[PDB]
Amino acid sequence: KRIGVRLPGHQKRIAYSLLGLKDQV
Repeated sequence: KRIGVRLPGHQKRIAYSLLGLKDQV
């Protein structure tokens, strides 16, 4: 399990928090 660099971080929570309200307003 030494491969986790391809996981979500803080930049994803933003792209999902914006498109989630900007699309589901």
